[PDB]
Amino acid sequence: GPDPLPWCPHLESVRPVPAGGIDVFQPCEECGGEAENWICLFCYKVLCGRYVNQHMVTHGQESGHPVVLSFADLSVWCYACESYVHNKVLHEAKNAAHLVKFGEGIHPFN
Ligand code: NI
Ligand code: NI
Ligand SMILES: [Zn+2]
Ligand SMILES: [Zn+2]
Ligand SMILES: [Zn+2]
Repeated sequence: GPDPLPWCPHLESVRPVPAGGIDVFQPCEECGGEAENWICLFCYKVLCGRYVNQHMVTHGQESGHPVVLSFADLSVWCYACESYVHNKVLHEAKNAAHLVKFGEGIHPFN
């Protein structure tokens, strides 16, 4: 991706990863779209991206939850900043998604 912001003012809208973790195989909760899905890092709803039916950007506006994670490449987008963001706050969510997607953590045990 492009060089992300190292921080943004919306990182408080990043909540703990739920007990069930981040399952990258979930389709869009609104249209059932199978690919290009994103997960909201506030409420962990799974909705399609801008290349599908724009359900995540709609949710982001209606809820005021601006920080979302991509199932396709595990990048994190902020709607309020209109930018990719990378910060330690996002480490847990990126690792949880990587664990389901690739069967191991970002830094596996030796
Ligand atoms: Ni990092
Ligand atoms: Ni990896
Ligand atoms: Zn949300
Ligand atoms: Zn959708
Ligand atoms: Zn932001």
